[PDB]
Amino acid sequence: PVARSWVCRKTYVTPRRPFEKSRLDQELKLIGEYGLRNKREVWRVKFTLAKIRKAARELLTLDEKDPRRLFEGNALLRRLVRIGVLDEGKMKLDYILGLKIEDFLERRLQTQVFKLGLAKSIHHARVLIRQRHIRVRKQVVNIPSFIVRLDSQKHIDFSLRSPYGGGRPGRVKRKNAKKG
Amino acid sequence: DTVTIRTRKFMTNRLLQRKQMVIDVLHPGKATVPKTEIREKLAKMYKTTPDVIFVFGFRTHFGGGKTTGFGMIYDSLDYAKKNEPKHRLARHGLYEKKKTSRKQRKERKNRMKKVRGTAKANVG
Amino acid sequence: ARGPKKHLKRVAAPKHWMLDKLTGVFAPRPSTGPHKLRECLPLIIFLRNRLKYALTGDEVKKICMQRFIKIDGKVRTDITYPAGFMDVISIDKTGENFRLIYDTKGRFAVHRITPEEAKYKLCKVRKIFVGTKGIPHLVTHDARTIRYPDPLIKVNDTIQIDLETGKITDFIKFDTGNLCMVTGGANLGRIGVITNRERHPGSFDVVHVKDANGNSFATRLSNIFVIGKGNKPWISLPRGKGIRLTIAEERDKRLAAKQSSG
RNA sequence: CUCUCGGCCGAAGCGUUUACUUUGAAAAAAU
RNA sequence: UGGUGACUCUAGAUAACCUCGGGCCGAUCGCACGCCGGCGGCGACGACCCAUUCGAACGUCUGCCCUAUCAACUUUCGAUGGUAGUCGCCGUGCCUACCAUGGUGACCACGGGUGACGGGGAAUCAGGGUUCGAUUCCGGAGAGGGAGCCUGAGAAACGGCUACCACAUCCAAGGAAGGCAGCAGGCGCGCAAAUUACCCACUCCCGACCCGGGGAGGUAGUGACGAAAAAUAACAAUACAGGACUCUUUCGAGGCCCUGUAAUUGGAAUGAGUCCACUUUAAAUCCUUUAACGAGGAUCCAUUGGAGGGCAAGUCUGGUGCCAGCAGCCGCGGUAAUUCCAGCUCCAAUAGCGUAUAU
RNA sequence: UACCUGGUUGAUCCUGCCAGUAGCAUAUGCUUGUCUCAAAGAUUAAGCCAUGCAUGUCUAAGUACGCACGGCCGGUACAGUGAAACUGCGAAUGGCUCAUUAAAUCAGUUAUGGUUCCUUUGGUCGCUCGUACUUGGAUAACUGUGGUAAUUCU
Repeated sequence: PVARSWVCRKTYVTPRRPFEKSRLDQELKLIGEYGLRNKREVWRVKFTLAKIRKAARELLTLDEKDPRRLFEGNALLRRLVRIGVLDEGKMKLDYILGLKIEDFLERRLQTQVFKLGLAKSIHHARVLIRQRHIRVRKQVVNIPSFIVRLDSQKHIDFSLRSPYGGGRPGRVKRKNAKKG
Repeated sequence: DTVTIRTRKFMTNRLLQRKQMVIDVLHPGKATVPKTEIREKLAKMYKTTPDVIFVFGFRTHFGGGKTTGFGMIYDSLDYAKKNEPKHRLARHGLYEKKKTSRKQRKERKNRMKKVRGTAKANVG
Repeated sequence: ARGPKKHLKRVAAPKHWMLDKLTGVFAPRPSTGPHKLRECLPLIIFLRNRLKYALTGDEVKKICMQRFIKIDGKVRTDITYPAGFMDVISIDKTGENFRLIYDTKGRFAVHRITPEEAKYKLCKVRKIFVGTKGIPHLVTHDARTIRYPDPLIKVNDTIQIDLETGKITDFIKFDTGNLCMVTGGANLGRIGVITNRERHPGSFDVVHVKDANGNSFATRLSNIFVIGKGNKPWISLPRGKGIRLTIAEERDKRLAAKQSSG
């Protein structure tokens, strides 16, 4: 016996059919639209939405005045409004099933650097975040797979230790100045 | 210069004769500040001497904005020599550990276990 | 096992202690005493895990050996000492007084007392017998056997014991209409007036209890404990008054308090 | 559903009994 | 008297007994010392009994995989019950004596097998289900196999003893000493599994105990079991090829976009790494934090499988020519082989990806 | 995500298996830069085990005539620190393993009005009508003499 915790999920599910052009083409468009690394990063969001929809399936089977549906459903409807997926006018549990994969990947940090005009490419943004140039209010975030909350969006900036924000230059601009 | 200390969870044990608290550090440019520099910052915040304030358990976040640690301020050094774990007295030179390893004496313990009453002191 | 077990795993701990998984293997194994280990806080969990007066399991040693902790007015030094329900924990250097009243959710709370109220307690009787030349004897839940009680005092009644002398002062009898707190099972920690006691010979008796907002429920008999005479409690009462909230109104209570706390 | 005691109701007799259904308590923590 | 749903309960009374291998009824220590020649306050060890706590132990009801090529089983040596006892801590064929002739069984007894320790649980799933659970929590069991004990409150204890059986150690030959299914580590076995490391600082336990000890446990090492995050490039200007929006009968033009080939240019940003110091910690290491150094393509160079179909992706080139081989299946291979052996290309997953096997 | 696809024929529609497909575990082959957790001699051999360690313990408060120290002040029975040894306690928890075991174990559920219980918490402890201003003998530790090749032997 030790003092360790052995719990861990798996965060993706490999699909049933390995090779079909309708699926390989439809995953690879989303990789190219959103700068993802491999197919696992598509198979991850698709797996989290496979759980959000499956939990909302069993709530729709219950009685409409069942208190378990009223409490647990109003939490799930709350947790999607805060990450900017559903909306205030559409906060009913029927609409959770009307969600798509790229509804979620609009809220990855890799895409929200690009949509805000900080990066000049969707690929240039995955650079910057891993290059530690991006901060969320005070915190250098080093992961593109970072679901920006709806209040956590309107201030995302250039990480004051960076050459872009606070302006101490890196290795390259120092060595070029060591010649002239 | 631009290093700043605040204390979040302040508490006064009368039953350990100390002032138990949690330390915020703002070191935005530098490395993690050493223990002795934070004691000089702290002992003049709370008007004691740095002789008696003991800090430990510091941890810097991802990005170097802050470091959070623990700190306790005794009322007298005689109490601090009583109510402190004895590795944090060695960190101020107030304690010395003997230099025998565990395999040293546990060999010796089983050797002297074989001897009757007189010569158990002879085995070393 | 060939004898009594002296160890307790943190996984096998009772949940109301609120130990966590990751800070070690073993739990602090309450000593034999006036309470059951499924029922008690040891002093160490109360002292460092609740009050945060100590950090490790050795700074608790450096408080108990310095004799600052009185439990029902008696200086106790054991750290694995089972302090149970309706039990006055007092510390004189700080000048603080604590009683282990179960909170709403079934856990021992940090309940501060007037030092006047710190001089007594309440105790449910457990059995009443006559031993050795006609001397009547009580047994409380603390195993305080008190000889020569009032003859009116019967089993399942609650007595106010002065802690100094160790002698009874007055009592409430188990009757429909008195105030009670559940001390076991699903409804643990909840507080309400007794409505009814249905009886079952050869088996367990169910008491139907009704809260201060009409929320009626039931227990067994042996999990109930009388508090007061009717609606008035003879002791002080924690800030959650003993009324269990449903989760939606518990959530809704937080969501307005976070708005007012701006 | 019934005749008495106690403050018309409560307590008491049982209504031929069970299954079923619904409720309530009891059901270790970890998962 | 007092209690139970219910006593042959508790309490009372009387007569007696009370084991010498005996039952309590104190010949014990520490500290503050102060009061009417004389008294006392805190404690610490005690202790018959009673309750309490920790339990333990015997029971109650219901629930277990496969098997009929196991259909009757138990009773002469207790099988089912009765009475009296012995023994037990207590209830009882637990055991003895004497009686009775029972007890279980297709509603599957009994016997046999299990690659069976049982649960909490795990994998897989539409719903139903199927399969696993040696393994950190709970209960059980055993310390080579049996058996028998001493001590104690608690043991049929094995880091206690005594034997036997089987192994095996030292020796002067007389004797003596064992038990890793504890942590390490070794041999053997195998398809299949790690360091003779450091520490009691945490978590807790034990002891006369704030102070000692703990291979419990923690900390490092080995670690592609498995799980989480996540680099191997980004941008700009030209060389064109493009190709969309615009003007233009077309031609052509565009400053409006996008894509590629650039061993083309261009400085910008970096971690991997080397390494002060701080932090970490029992002391370290790792991570985090920060100096200094550290990026232009044969380097800081991504590999595993495949390209007939199923099944995504060549009718390319060269060799071999029922050979060598491929191929889970169908099939390919006998001079243009889309299937072998190689080169080029491209496609699937990607720090992973093939194969065998159980499911 | 409530799913199929190839294969008997000259060709078709079936029965149907075989093979493909996804997971999950164990082994394995090749490859491997970073970082966070983390399984790990179960399967077969409940086979055999070099060496080391894993169980000990003192408060003010059971017993101190070891100068083993220093130390009053020296006639104060005994100042102190205190090894050893007697005593008391613990060693029956923990750790490991899964061989035996098929109404056995175990789980839920009940009982002890049918038992035992160190410890802790509480009660009780001039309730017995019959040298005490303190009893007796001994053994360790210590000193000394020894045995055996051999040990925690004596």
